[PDB]
Amino acid sequence: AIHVGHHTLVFELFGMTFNGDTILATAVTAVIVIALAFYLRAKVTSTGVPSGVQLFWEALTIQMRQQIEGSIGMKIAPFVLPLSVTIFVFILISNWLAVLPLQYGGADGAAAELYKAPASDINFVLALALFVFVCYHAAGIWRRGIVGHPIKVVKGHVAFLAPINIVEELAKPISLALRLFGNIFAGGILVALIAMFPWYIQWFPNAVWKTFDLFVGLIQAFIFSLLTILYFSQSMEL
Amino acid sequence: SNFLIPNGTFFAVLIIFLIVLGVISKWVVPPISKVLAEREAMLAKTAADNRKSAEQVAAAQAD
Amino acid sequence: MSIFIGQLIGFAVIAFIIVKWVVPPVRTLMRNQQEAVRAALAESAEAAKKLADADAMHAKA
Amino acid sequence: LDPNAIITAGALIGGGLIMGGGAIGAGIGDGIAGNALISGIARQPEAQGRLFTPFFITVGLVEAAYFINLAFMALFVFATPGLQ
Amino acid sequence: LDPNAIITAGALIGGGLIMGGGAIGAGIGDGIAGNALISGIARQPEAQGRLFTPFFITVGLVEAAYFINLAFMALFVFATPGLQ
Amino acid sequence: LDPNAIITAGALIGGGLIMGGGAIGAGIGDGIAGNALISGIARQPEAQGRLFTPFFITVGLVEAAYFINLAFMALFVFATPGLQ
Amino acid sequence: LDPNAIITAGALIGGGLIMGGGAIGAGIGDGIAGNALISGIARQPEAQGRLFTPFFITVGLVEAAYFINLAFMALFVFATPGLQ
Amino acid sequence: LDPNAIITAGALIGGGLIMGGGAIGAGIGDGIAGNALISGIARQPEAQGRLFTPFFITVGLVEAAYFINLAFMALFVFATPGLQ
Amino acid sequence: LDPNAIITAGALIGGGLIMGGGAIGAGIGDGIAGNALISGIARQPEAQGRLFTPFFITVGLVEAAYFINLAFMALFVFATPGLQ
Amino acid sequence: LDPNAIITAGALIGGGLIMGGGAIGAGIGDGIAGNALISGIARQPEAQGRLFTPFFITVGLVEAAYFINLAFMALFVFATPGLQ
Amino acid sequence: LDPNAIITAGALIGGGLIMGGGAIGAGIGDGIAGNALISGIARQPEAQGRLFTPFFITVGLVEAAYFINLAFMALFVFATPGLQ
Amino acid sequence: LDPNAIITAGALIGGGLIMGGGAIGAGIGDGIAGNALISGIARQPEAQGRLFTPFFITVGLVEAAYFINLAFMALFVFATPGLQ
Ligand SMILES: COc1nc2ccc(Br)cc2cc1[C@@H](c1ccccc1)[C@@](O)(CCN(C)C)c1cccc2ccccc12
Repeated sequence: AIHVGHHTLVFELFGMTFNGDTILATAVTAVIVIALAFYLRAKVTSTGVPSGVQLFWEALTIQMRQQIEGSIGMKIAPFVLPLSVTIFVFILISNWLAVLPLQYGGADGAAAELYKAPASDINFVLALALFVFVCYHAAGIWRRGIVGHPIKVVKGHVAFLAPINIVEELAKPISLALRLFGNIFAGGILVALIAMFPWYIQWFPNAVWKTFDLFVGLIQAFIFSLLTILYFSQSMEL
Repeated sequence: SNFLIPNGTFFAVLIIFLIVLGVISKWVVPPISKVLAEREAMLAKTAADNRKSAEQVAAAQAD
Repeated sequence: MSIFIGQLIGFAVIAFIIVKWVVPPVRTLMRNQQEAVRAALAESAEAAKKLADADAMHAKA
Repeated sequence: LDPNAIITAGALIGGGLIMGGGAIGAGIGDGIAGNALISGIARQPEAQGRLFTPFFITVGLVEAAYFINLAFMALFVFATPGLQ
Repeated sequence: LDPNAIITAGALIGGGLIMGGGAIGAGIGDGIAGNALISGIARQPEAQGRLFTPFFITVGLVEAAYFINLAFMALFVFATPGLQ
Repeated sequence: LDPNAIITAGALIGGGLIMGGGAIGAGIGDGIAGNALISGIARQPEAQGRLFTPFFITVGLVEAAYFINLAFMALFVFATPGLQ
Repeated sequence: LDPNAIITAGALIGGGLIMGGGAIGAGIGDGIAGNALISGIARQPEAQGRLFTPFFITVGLVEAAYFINLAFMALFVFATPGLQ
Repeated sequence: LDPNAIITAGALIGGGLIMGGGAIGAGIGDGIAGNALISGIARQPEAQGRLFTPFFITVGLVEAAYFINLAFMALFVFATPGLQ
Repeated sequence: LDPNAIITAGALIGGGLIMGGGAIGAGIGDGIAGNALISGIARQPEAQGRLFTPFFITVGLVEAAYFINLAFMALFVFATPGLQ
Repeated sequence: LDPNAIITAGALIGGGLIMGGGAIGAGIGDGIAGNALISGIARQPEAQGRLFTPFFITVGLVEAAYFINLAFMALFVFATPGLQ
Repeated sequence: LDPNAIITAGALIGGGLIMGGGAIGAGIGDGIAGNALISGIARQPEAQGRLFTPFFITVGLVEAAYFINLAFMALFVFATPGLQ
Repeated sequence: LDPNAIITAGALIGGGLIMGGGAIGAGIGDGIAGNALISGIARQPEAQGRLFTPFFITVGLVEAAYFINLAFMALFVFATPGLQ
């Protein structure tokens, strides 16, 4: 009894369905991120030994700024730094919160998770990917003009490959979303399957898989942020 | 069914993300960039001060 | 319950691994960065004091 | 017999094909990218930092196909299209 | 027996084959192109930028096939040709 | 069983095989050609344009095969041979 | 059931296999030969005229293998042996 | 004819496909990564440790896919979705 | 129904598999051998002739397998063993 | 049509796929690792001693993938899941 | 429906798989060995006579496997184990 | 239909898959190992004597898997598990 899907806390509003579990997980991740941000704002110091949170935040900022400088000058695209930092920290926290021991028995032999990684929901990945898509297309329009930008994206580096380029433009958002989704969704299955073992055997495969899933989530967050940065760089040029 | 079908959840998630972005855009990245710039300026000032101390000592010895 | 017990034991193993073989190196890196920043601030302090001493010497001579 | 039985058998076989192809592609592409990374590090062992960015770009591009296939296999097997 | 069931099972198997092949091709081609990019960056760190233009000319093509297949797979399963 | 349904299922499976093989070939061939192009550009930047004439020949020969498969896929799927 | 339906489904599956294999072989072989050609031309411009001679020979042995398969698919799908 | 029999046969075939694809991908990717590791150790013996960090990453990225496939294969055979 | 129908469908599927494998092997082997030949001619323009004697051998061997498969496919398709 | 017969046929096909994939992966990965080892020993005769360390790791990571498949194959055909 | 018909169709498909795998393996292995031979002869022309000894070994092994498969294919299609 | 007929057809298809995968793996791995051996001998002719110890190991592993597959093929075909 895998019980794939089956969102809990589903409710209705404005003639639309909302998956309460995904909203709750996203809210918890946002609360954690905002708490870290305000703890930094309280303990940020340029004339003293940096605290752990300041070190972490400045490490992320330095990494993302280095990526931007490598791809497109920070002068051209300043906003990409906050956007990429937000994306990375959000995805990383959302994925790493899944390591906590919040899985139990559903009273029917099926595993139930109090907190599921929100990236396991198509809506979360779709929101992130579509926001990045619109943001970098708007940046391209700003840099190239409303008429110039579509011409440049259709033409690409080589003009006569205009069809392929078009597909590539549609390939960017989907690949940003599904990839993430997939690598998280699969994980959600794994734990559930591991929950079918007896308690005296479930611990070892569960421990191994979750220990590796920490690194997997870190890698996925980094990849999402880096791909967003280089998509912005491609959109904004010439 | 079809858990893969996009839902209204999408909009909700977006809003939350936007809020986080704002918090990052205003109270995380600008202060951190300012801290990094101040640290780099401090290092450059230290190097310049060392060089200026050296040259001033040399000039005092010479003149 | 059984699922909860198994996953709790798994989380205990995960925490043991992280504390034993992940926390030490990352804390070492954090301490190294803190020491680097502290040393930079100090070096700035002694550089300023050295420049003050050099200015005093120049004024004297 | 039950039409849904045949549809489900076909969906399971199709999902198996999807996942097998995705696994082959992911494994071979990740191996090739890791070979590039390891060879580059061996050539000049202090280039580790600057190679991880292109390596992870390659890894992301390779895993894109794998995890898109995983998502579509999940669609096939859990919400089968055209299932009567 | 419902003929639509046979047609739908065949369509699911065909879409599974399409995605398996697309995944294999995309993964291996992207891995190969990324291997080239990583080696070039390792040997010439200054090339970080100038190697993206050919790389993404390659990846694009490699992705194209995959996603083209994706479209047809959808057409196979969501609007099955020949399905009475 | 309607014979047309069996023929349609077979045609769909065959078209899926055609597209899978075409996608594998196109992806891997384009990846290899792009590896060659990226390596050539990395070794010497001035050759970029000079290398587009052969590279696009290779991609011309690879993609062509894919296209042919696609065409016949249509024949298999939209106007099925032998569909009584 | 009609024997012709089963025979036609089998013939379509066989033709799909034929073209899938042919496309895989043609694409990968053309990619490898083009990689050789691109690397050679990158090494020195003067070789471009000469290197195109062996290259075609390679493409002659590769593409030929494809087209033979293509021909046979026609035999499978248009004049099915043992169609009864 | 029990529909569960057909569903179980399809699930077994799909799980076999998943495991075969995972085995191919894992084996070839691990072989390629190990080839890079062996070549690096032969070229630069003192970089052995430095070369183990990327290698175990590649394996981690490769092996993981395998095990993911493995998990889903179990899901096919022990928790067959769509079982009636 | 007619035993010959099932036997002929199986024979066509088997012949399709045989030609798919033969085409894959022939294409990839010929591409690899031609890559070796092209690289050799590029590096050593004066080796043009000397590299045909080995290359042909390789091509011969590769082609051998392909054509052998072709023969057996005819045996599979035109004179099906075990037909009854 | 005994349900056990269909389930056993599906299990045998799945086990055959598992072993085919495992054999392909093991053979190709071992060949690549051995290529690395042979080249390293050829260029550095004295390196043999150390080169057996990474090699045995690579083979260990490849053969393992093989011998896991074996086990599950032994599970498919000797204790078939879902059998009744 | 004669059970011999089903058994013969299964045997034909199995023999087709055997020959397809053998053809792929033989073609690719012979191509790789010939690539090595051509590269070595280009590098060291006087080594030709010396390089044919290892080459004939490699091909030998490759060919061996192919031929073994062929033998078993003859067993599958001509004297099918399990006819009744 | 006779249950043993379906079981035997499935067993034959599974054995064909086993041998196809084993043949592909054996051929390609042997080709790669022989490529390494030939390249090593060409680079240093006198190294031949010491290059056979690793080569025989490589092939020794590769062939192992293949032969193991062969054994199980017999088990599938000559003593079919689950045969009624
Ligand atoms: C440009 O590339 C090409 N070059 C060729 C070279 C030689 C020959 Br003879 C045929 C060629 C055919 C094409 C494309 C084409 C362009 C336009 C129309 C028809 C076909 C292509 O087939 C490329 C597919 N590749 C990348 C896997 C394609 C097919 C289907 C859908 C596409 C969607 C988007 C882009 C390309 C799409």
